[PDB]
Amino acid sequence: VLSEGEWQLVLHVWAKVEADVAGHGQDILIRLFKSHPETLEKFDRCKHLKTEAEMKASEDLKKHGVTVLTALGAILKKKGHHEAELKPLAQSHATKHKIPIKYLEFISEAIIHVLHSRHPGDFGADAQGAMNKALELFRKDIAAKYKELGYQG
Ligand code: HEM
Repeated sequence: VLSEGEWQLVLHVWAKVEADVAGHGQDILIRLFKSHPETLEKFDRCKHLKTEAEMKASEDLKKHGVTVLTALGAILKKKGHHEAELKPLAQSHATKHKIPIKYLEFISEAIIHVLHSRHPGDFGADAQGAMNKALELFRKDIAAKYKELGYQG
């Protein structure tokens, strides 16, 4: 359980993300794909991309960054009361996309990296620790639902 103050730090920096969801989503996915290229294999429409400029020009990558950040922002705004939001996401990521928890760790790392890079004044130690706790809670809860669905990833 995060404190109310921790949730407010999470949501304060998330408002900054919402000023340009697509640009943030591009930076986060490009960071993920650069730092962990095996993750790029999961995206059929993006897996041929080679350079940073190609990734920034990609309409498919830009759309998918928005898909991810829209779902995650709704989850964060539930302040841990996210079972109904995780249920469809666990469903598809366990049984169709087959996204192991370690890949969710990689993308959480990329999110933290981009938020620190773009919003350092709203992402000091207090806010980083809160965001870390929020993403850890997301990964804990979705791992439990993965297993309920028969997926040990
Ligand atoms: C914060 C973590 C994530 C969130 C909130 C998220 C959210 C979503 C949403 C809402 C969709 C579309 C609906 C669906 O299929 O469930 C989606 C699709 C997908 N996700 Fe995730 N995702 C996350 C992490 C990841 C990661 C780390 C990977 C792979 C490394 C991944 C792989 C995919 C793939 C392959 C699709 C299908 C894309 C397509 O064919 O259009 N997801 N994700």
